[PDB]
Amino acid sequence: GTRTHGLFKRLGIPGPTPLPLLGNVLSYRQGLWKFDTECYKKYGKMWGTYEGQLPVLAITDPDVIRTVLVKECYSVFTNRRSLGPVGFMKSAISLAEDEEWKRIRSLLSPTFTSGKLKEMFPIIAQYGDVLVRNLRREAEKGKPVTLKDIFGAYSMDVITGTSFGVNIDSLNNPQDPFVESTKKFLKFGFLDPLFLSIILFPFLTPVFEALNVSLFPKDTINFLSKSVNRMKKSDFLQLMIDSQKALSDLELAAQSIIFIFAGYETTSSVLSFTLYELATHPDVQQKLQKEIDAVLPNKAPPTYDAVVQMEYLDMVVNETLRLFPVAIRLERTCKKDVEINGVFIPKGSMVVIPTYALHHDPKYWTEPEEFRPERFSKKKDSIDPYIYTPFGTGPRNCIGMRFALMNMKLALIRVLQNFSFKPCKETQIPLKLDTQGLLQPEKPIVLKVDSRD
Ligand code: HEM
Repeated sequence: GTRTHGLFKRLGIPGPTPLPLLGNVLSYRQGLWKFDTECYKKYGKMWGTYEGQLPVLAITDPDVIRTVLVKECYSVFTNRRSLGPVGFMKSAISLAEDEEWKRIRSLLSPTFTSGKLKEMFPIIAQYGDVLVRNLRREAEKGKPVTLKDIFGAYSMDVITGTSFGVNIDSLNNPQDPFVESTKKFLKFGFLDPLFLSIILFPFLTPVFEALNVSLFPKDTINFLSKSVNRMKKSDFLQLMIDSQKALSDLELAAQSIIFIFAGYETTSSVLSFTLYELATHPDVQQKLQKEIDAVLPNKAPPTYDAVVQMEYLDMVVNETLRLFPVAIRLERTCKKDVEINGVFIPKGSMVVIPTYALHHDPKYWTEPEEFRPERFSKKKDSIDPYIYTPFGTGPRNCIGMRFALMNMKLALIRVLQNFSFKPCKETQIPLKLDTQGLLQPEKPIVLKVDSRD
């Protein structure tokens, strides 16, 4: 297993020497965020690695990133990582490819406009009541609060409510079938010999597909797919039903499932990261509460234009996503041979935009390890959209981005209206990141939560 391991050597592209069969995969064990940053430091603008035999080209030049993510998205860099064994979930928008992706993305676009988001605002804001009640019971407990329990439950509640209109109280119904099924999405493929064998030996994917082996939790997929069909007999779901070029009843089920998959852990982790930064920066937290109280005096309920016009809240969310871009990197496959900034790259190679590394780059951000929301003041020069990519850029960016920001802002408004967050002896400071999957802390974020009354 070395046939491709001379590619970058031959092209002159720097990078860490791969091992036979494994490639550079052993360097993932410290975390992809750490590997990308150390490679950037060591090799510069562009470096090559191998996932088994698969060549991987990382690029950090904003102009080359623009060509990959926008200019040649339809012609060359249309799809992400080559598809693992996923069964009918291949129809999910995030896993679909080429013409099928273009159609599905186009059918779902009316669902994610800013106009539809303004309509669904009351359906989203209503989950703030449960959130505050849950956190109150934990705050009035006089003990540190494990944030991920509170905000994981909120993240699940909102994405499921906006999906199906079912108001589950995740935190208070641990044995609800929706709750237990969805939690299987956490730690997606952690140390699983199946995921690793797929990465090293991508030719095994059609074998596992033929055996009904899926990277997803089968029992979760089946429950959610069957749950979708029974409700159609009797919302994101309602928008897709009305749109029925057709969106088949299996394609529609794939979207319902993938929205929950994409929005659940991401929103939860970012929320918890945000409150860590506010607990460790009281002055930021107090400035934000000052702005919230000036817009919504006497804990007034949030409205749409009030959320959109909170500048410092927007800066705080953006600075949190700079420090903690939970997807770590963007990935595209060369569906044919392509020249990328003078480099001839073979068909099937992967191109990586190392979001985390570029977000912590001292060449673009002064004091890059510091939490400074003022970076995102609209008075300052615009932020290069190819350096700052927590949601990606171009035709294949995060379709739920607007919704995810709105959800997180509504959560942060309601808890900060009622509570203050400070560290305790059990708080890990500095926070250390995990080494697997989406960005999350090595130890669960715990904080002291005090009510403002
Ligand atoms: C803070 C929370 C979230 C973060 C950080 C996030 C981040 C991302 C990122 C980085 C991508 C990859 C885009 C690219 O490759 O350029 C992505 C894709 C996607 N996200 Fe999100 N996302 C979040 C919440 C959501 C939510 C709530 C939804 C669903 C409503 C969602 C649905 C998707 C979908 C469907 C894609 C695939 C897009 C496609 O291939 O057409 N995300 N997200």
